[PDB]
Amino acid sequence: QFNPYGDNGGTILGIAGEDFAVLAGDTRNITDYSINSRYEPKVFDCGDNIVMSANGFAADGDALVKRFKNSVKWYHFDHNDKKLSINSAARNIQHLLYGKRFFPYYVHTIIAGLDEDGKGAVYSFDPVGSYEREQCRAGGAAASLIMPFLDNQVNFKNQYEPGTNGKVKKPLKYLSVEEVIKLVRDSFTSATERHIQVGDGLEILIVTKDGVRKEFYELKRD
Amino acid sequence: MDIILGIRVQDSVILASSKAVTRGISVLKDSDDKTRQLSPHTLMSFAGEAGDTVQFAEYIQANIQLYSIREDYELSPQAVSSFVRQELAKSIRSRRPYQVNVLIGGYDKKKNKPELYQIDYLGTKVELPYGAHGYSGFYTFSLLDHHYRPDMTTEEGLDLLKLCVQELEKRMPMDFKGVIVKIVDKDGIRQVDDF
Amino acid sequence: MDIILGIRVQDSVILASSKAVTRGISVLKDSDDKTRQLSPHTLMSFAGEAGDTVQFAEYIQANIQLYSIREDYELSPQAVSSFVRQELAKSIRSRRPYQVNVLIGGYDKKKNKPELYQIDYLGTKVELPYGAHGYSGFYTFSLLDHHYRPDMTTEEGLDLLKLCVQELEKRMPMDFKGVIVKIVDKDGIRQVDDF
Amino acid sequence: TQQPIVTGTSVISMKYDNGVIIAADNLGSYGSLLRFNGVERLIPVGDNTVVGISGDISDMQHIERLLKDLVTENAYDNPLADAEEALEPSYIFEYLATVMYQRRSKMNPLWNAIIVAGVQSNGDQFLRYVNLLGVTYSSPTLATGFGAHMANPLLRKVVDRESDIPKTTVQVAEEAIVNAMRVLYYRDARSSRNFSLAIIDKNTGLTFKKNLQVENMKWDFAKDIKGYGTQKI
Amino acid sequence: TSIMAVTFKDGVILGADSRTTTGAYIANRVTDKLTRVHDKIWCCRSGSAADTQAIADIVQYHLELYTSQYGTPSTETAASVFKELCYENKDNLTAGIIVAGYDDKNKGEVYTIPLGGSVHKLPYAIAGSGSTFIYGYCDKNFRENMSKEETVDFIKHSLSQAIKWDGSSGGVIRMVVLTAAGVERLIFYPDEYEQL
Amino acid sequence: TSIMAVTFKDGVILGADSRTTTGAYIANRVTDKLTRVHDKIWCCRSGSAADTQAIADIVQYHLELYTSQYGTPSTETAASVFKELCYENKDNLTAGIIVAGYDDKNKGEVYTIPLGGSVHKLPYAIAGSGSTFIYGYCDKNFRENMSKEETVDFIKHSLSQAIKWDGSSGGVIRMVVLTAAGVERLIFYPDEYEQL
Amino acid sequence: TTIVGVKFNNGVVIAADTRSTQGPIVADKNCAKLHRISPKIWCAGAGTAADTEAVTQLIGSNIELHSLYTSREPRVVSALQMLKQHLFKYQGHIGAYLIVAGVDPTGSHLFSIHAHGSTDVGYYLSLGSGSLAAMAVLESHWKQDLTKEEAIKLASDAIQAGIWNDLGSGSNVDVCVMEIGKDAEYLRNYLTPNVREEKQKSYKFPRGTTAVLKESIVNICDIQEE
Amino acid sequence: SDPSSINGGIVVAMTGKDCVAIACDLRLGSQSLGVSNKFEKIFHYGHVFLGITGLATDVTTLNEMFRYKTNLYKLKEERAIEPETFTQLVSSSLYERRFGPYFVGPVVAGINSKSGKPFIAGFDLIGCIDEAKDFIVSGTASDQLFGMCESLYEPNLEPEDLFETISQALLNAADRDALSGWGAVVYIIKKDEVVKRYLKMRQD
Amino acid sequence: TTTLAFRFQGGIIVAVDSRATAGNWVASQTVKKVIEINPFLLGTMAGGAADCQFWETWLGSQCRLHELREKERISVAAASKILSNLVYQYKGAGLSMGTMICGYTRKEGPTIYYVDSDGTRLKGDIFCVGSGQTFAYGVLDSNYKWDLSVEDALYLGKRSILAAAHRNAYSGGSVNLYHVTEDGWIYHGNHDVGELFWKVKEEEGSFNNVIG
Ligand SMILES: *[C@@H](O)[C@H](CC(C)C)NC(=O)[C@H](CC(C)C)NC(=O)[C@H](CC(C)C)NC(=O)OCc1ccccc1
Ligand SMILES: *[C@@H](O)[C@H](CC(C)C)NC(=O)[C@H](CC(C)C)NC(=O)[C@H](CC(C)C)NC(=O)OCc1ccccc1
Ligand SMILES: *[C@@H](O)[C@H](CC(C)C)NC(=O)[C@H](CC(C)C)NC(=O)[C@H](CC(C)C)NC(=O)OCc1ccccc1
Ligand SMILES: [Cl-]
Ligand SMILES: [Cl-]
Ligand SMILES: [Mg+2]
Ligand SMILES: [Mg+2]
Ligand SMILES: [Mg+2]
Ligand SMILES: [Mg+2]
Ligand SMILES: [Mg+2]
Ligand SMILES: [Mg+2]
Ligand SMILES: [Mg+2]
Repeated sequence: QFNPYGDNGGTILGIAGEDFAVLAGDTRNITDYSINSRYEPKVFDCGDNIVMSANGFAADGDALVKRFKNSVKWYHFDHNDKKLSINSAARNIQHLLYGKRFFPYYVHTIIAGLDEDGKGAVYSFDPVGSYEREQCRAGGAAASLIMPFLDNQVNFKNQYEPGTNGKVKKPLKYLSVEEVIKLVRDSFTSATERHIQVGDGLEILIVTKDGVRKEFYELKRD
Repeated sequence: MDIILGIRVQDSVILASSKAVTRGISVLKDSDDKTRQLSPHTLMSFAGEAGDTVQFAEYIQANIQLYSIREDYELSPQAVSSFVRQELAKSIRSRRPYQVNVLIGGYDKKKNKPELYQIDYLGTKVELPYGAHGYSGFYTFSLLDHHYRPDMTTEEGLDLLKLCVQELEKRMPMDFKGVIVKIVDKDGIRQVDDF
Repeated sequence: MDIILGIRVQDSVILASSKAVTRGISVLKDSDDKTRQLSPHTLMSFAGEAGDTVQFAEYIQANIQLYSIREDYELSPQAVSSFVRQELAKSIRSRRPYQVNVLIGGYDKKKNKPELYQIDYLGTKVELPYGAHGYSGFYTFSLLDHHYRPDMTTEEGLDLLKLCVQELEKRMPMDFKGVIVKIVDKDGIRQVDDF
Repeated sequence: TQQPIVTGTSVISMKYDNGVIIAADNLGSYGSLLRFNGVERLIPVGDNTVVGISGDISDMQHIERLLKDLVTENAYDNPLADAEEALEPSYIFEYLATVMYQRRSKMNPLWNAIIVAGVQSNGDQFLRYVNLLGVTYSSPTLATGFGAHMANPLLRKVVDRESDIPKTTVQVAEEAIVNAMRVLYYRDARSSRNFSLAIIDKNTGLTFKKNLQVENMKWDFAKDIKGYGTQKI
Repeated sequence: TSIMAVTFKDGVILGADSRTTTGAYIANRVTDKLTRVHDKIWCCRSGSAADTQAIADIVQYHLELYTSQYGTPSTETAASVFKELCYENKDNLTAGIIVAGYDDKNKGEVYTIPLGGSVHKLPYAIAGSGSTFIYGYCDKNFRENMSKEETVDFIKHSLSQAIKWDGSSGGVIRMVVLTAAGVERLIFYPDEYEQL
Repeated sequence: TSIMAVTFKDGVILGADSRTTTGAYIANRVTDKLTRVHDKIWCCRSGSAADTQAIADIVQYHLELYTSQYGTPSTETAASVFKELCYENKDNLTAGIIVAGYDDKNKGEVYTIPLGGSVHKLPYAIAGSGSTFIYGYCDKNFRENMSKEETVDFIKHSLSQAIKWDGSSGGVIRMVVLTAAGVERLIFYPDEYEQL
Repeated sequence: TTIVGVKFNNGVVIAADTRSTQGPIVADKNCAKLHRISPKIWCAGAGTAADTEAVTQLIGSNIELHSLYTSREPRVVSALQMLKQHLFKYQGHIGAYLIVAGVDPTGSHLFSIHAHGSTDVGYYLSLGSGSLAAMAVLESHWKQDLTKEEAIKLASDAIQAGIWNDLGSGSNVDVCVMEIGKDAEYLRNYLTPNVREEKQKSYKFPRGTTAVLKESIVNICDIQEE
Repeated sequence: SDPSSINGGIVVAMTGKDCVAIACDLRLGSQSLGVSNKFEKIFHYGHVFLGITGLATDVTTLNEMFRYKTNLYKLKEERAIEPETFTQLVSSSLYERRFGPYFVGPVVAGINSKSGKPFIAGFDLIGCIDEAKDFIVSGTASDQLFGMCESLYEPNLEPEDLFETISQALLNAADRDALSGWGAVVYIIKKDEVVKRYLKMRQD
Repeated sequence: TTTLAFRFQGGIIVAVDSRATAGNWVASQTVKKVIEINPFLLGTMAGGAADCQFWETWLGSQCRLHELREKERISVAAASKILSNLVYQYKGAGLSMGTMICGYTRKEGPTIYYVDSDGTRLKGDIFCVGSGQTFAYGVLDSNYKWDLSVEDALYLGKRSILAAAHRNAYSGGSVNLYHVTEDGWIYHGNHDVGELFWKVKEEEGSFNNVIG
């Protein structure tokens, strides 16, 4: 019997800063126990200062991204070159996903950018369109390895101030872009060690008021 | 099992229907009225799959009310039952059939006679002196086979009905949370508020 | 679902067990005692598959009574519970396992403390302040999480138990025909005849 | 939904300094039967693209017709059909990739795995993969079926990353491809000795080689192997 | 797998390919499917590699013990021991075996033992997945009382075609010659037999 | 079923057995599997009798309509119409067809169309359940540019072996000769071909 | 898993990667897949890890007792025969796939063992999920009359092919060389091409960061005197 | 249905400088229903510690079994069993039930009394040993534990630092698993003193 | 998931948890299971996250269109029935929804409708929906009275969710509280269970099953 779905592996990670946002993803593409590509981009600049990644089944991920980029194009045509806000993009993506509720896009989608007040924003989707704005989110194969680390090191969960002994929590001080990229690199380095589908390369897309910047880092190739 | 009973006596039809609505492991409600008035002298009780029951009952109700306005006339219970049967007989060969069993209790003002019709989800209609759907009939039919007469009064019919409910409360495994009882006669439809 | 509950208070253990025995569509009995006295200060309630429940309980009972005669001594509740657990843990990998869940309520005369053990058919033992098997726990655990104290009296424990049974009678779909309540303390085992 | 009947095995390929190489054997298998021994599974499109196809042969012949029809259609009302507005590898691939993903979404796939190899207008090397699921990816080396498991490891020793491409000559790359084809003949039970190979160079253009054979095979050591363990004689 | 055994004037010759597969992967391209159960009683193995090895090992044990007590066993006797194992364990075995041996009294004999565990004495026998493609060729080209060189050519040509069409067959062609002269092992490589 | 088509110097010859089965019962022992889609374009049918009849009837219709508008169709054209039907309806068909025809320009041509709906132009082709047993024989014995009498003997000997080993094949051997001279029908009975 | 075996002039060499997996997760990054059956008979295992270890220890135990009984050094064919008869009896349910190699008074030997009980002889073999990547290298670079140094190179190169190209294989390369008339040399972590890079940050916490409810000394010692 | 995830739970172990740590959550449930918040999964036989995750009946059964075997070992050998030896005993004992296994994920932790060398090990349900230098993980949140340990861990940590690292690994992994949590216990083990700490965590 | 809503003297209390799971994996602890349809209408979410989100935001669009066309607000009955009639069209296709449409109008008063993906539509005073409904029912039912104070009622609803968050593995995170009156709904804050549990334990003296 024909199986229309597949699993291309990979892992992605979105973190929102105070005036910036990052969306990272490894560059490895796989089927079963084989490597297809060591460098196959997974995170895309979709225009209007929005970055996007749809992780899981690559054919569905590419299709969705392609359709959303198309949605941005027609948003400009239909509404006098108006900038598509991150919240409006998120709602549009919900309808793209739910439109295939009974034959789903088999992906974990994450977008990142800036909200209308200039603050960093990350949005996370399930395969059939349920979405939520978050400060932090990992997706894909090694999401179960990375998210707990982010709960601990980004939102200071289960962390308290010494001397008080569990009475006073660690204060939620904001993270700089340099501090965030460190957590991203360590997250992927750790995930590469313990997950076989993660490795080869790491590509990070940083979003600020000035635009969209890229950073690339090597990962273990075993 | 959503207990629905019916008894036709001398001058009226009495319908009894359980109050419980159980979804899975929890009883979500204990005061549910499993019936709709189709016309002033015709009442339909129902039981079956969740959602379908109410959707079907209200659909039938709307159609009979439409007929009443158009002709300025009330259809006989026999006519209403035949309409309902055809809808179910049509439904059983559909893409997704209505999974609903019904009792139709009515008083024919022309013939001055009470009438009780039992119709299952396949569209199987029978006129009866007393009827039931689901597992209720396994207890109540034989009990009514022993205690029924055609010339019984409404009060005797209610006592006979209490006997049925007591037996069900004793021997059936689910708590159906008692029944709502309604009487259909020449004066119309009324609810027995204490049972 | 054969409701069996247990609560350990200051100076006693209270077990409550449903009275209904339902085989298929009929309630064959409404006064069934789902418990066996293992020793003068140890009581075991049980629930599971038909036949297996009684067969298992009586088998355990016989073994503990044999031990009591041989040594002229009563085993501690902890010791009895460990014996029972091992039998179930042995049973789960048998040709045909015992499909029985139990609560063991006992009063340890050495330590002067009440003890309640919950053991499922796999041989999963836990000592608890209050316990339940089957679907009863879905309602009662959270309710007892709110109303329990370690220093409660036996009378407060019974009132707390009435609250559990009332909730079960309201929200569970089957009529379990009430419960038989038994208290285990320093003076032994006794049945609360009015509940 | 169907099942593949007459099938083609591995298609292998790699980039080198001035272009791309692609190869595939000439066999059409009917299950375990090595039914058809003269099947061409590399299909050129213009003088700048070669599509290598594995999987169901009936679906391959359908795709072959789509590409032939694509060339015909591109020439319509196009004075620059043999120049600026000629078909590019990127155009041909995206077309196929669109078709493959559409067909899988209708639950009626083209039971194939495809590699489009070619050189673009600006001289850039093009190498990309697509299959029955509509899944696409690019890499310095690409291979389908058994080639993915056995050829890629050998070709990745030559071009392990992007920076190794300008360092790799056409002689070294062709040598690696031909070696890989021999290894597949040793180890793939649905392969043939006969194969076709195509080179698309930005300078010398399209070189299509037919009727190649696997040669310089090692079998002599077989004579020394006796029994399955204890057998001396 | 493509295996065969052919009786001729001076004795009998066993022949086989060298391919062992797991699906479409060739796990071993230089396999030895011609195995010895006695000095001049050999067998050709087809089907499960594990089953046929285990059986052949047991048969070799039985004939070694037979020889210690009763002297050299007949080829018929060896085929009977194979049969007894294949028949009584038919539910759990996937073994197609051809037994071939040389006596001085009986000369060259060939017994084939298909899946069920039945025994069939024949002038020549073919078996394995590749045998299906050469039923026509072998029937048309076989003659009784051939010479050694003719029989070698017959096996070489037959297995060549079996290898050509069967994906499960391939590699080298191994052959074992059984005569009064002794035991000769032969091998033929692809470049030789493919061009036939 | 055992069917084949062979090109030779003067044109092409189609050949087939005459057996039609329902399980092991022979529903028809004198079947005609060589069917005409045009004056000098014929086909060999294998697989489902119903499917191949329905297809051949449709093809004959298409080529009759082709002829009315555009004149005599090529053998390639006839094979394309067969392919289009077999490929587009592959999910619902079980038809293995060999198309063979004679032009004056192109002379004898043979196209085989297996289950998938692929097309393969060949010097000769074999198909049907009985073809498996003669892959070896036919490959070894086929030559290009044979004479009529040589080609008839080749088909007769080949199908004889296919019939001998395949239970689904049997009866008479029917043959259709396609040359510039015209259309000749041949028949060969068991007593003739069994003793070969 | 990637394991290989290569024959050379005066002996045999085996090698293996060091990744252990439970699905897509790496359980152990430095697993030892090279086992010892006897001093000069070593085997590499793929498939079910518990099965390959247990079947290796059992046959190794019986080989030792056999060696003592016969006053002879153990042979590879003995280990081979005992393994295959054990595995055959269990009809493939013991998921042990092994490459067995060694030297003995008869000479140097190299075999592979499948879980259903089939054995194969060869000059070069590979097993595991990375066997195809490894075999591609072996088929490309193997030749007759290899030296010790050439065989080690070929073996480790074949393992590297598995490490880089197979997701089931990774981390380091273990080797064991068994030469005739010599002690067998086990080269644990012969290659280490996958060292984790320094982390960008230290995650050492301030003492007191974690909330605690109770502390207590645990009595590990026995019952005391006096 | 899947026996290894009916009751839920986790265990993790870590090495430090002249010390080891082993920790576990306290939950026992019947799928969605939480039943007990005092179900400890770590046991000790002399100075050797054993954590067990998986089917709770088998956890209890195996503890009783290894208590049985280690007590006899001690009577015969006239000394307490060491972690290396105990690790082999667990492996042996599990593999004898190869085709009817205990549905568990054991974890050994301890310090060799003679050499002073810290030692940890893990197993699968049928006996395979995973002898890691850094850390071992087991349970329904093993994926989560792998990610936390791999990122948080560094070698040669002092006992009081190691406590913080393992506790945060467990807590944050448990909070991303539905079937783990409801309390936690951490053992810090030195050559001649062992401290046991109960952690405060979210009770949902 | 645990959601509840109950009618009382001071209007309606709506309380929900915040956990979202995918098997045993806790995907989110910060999800909004209450949807503010309009200043007087609330919807609860249980079951399929996407199904509930999508169709309840769609419901808000239909309710807004109603008050544009009819120059009057939509009744709770009409709003609940739009949603129930919609899911009934999709019946059998696999939607998974358990919702409460809670609100107030002049002619109805405070009203709660339970709407289900099976097509079930029930009017009632008390409902608990989701995998934790049984746990909330136990606390809510045993302490419910018609004459609670807006303050006692808010606490009961909050406490009932806490009870379920504790015992139900697939419920937890935090408690979102709402109070619905004549003048619309009023948010009463996000309450993290990690802090609320210990606070309630200390102040109330309950949860003795736990080591604290
Ligand atoms: C050709 O028939 C050849 C003859 C052997 C005696 C060498 N057989 C195979 O290659 C054989 C084909 C299968 C389909 C029967 N392959 C195997 O036997 C294979 C060998 C191992 C070394 C990979 N074993 C195998 O696939 O194991 C599973 C099994 C078990 C029992 C019966 C069939 C298959
Ligand atoms: C030999 O291949 C011969 C060729 C025909 C073109 C004459 N085919 C058969 O004899 C064929 C064998 C079956 C297994 C495909 N038998 C039939 O086709 C048979 C003929 C009738 C007259 C009994 N039909 C038959 O069995 O119908 C069921 C069916 C339907 C579709 C496909 C296969 C079988
Ligand atoms: C509790 O009922 C909660 C309410 C929601 C409003 C959050 N529901 C869930 O947690 C729910 C599990 C239920 C059905 C037991 N989880 C989901 O719906 C889940 C949410 C995401 C954010 C993790 N989504 C999900 O499982 O995806 C559906 C799917 C999976 C795979 C392929 C296609 C679609
Ligand atoms: Cl073999
Ligand atoms: Cl016919
Ligand atoms: Mg990696
Ligand atoms: Mg009826
Ligand atoms: Mg239990
Ligand atoms: Mg071959
Ligand atoms: Mg046929
Ligand atoms: Mg949890
Ligand atoms: Mg919980």
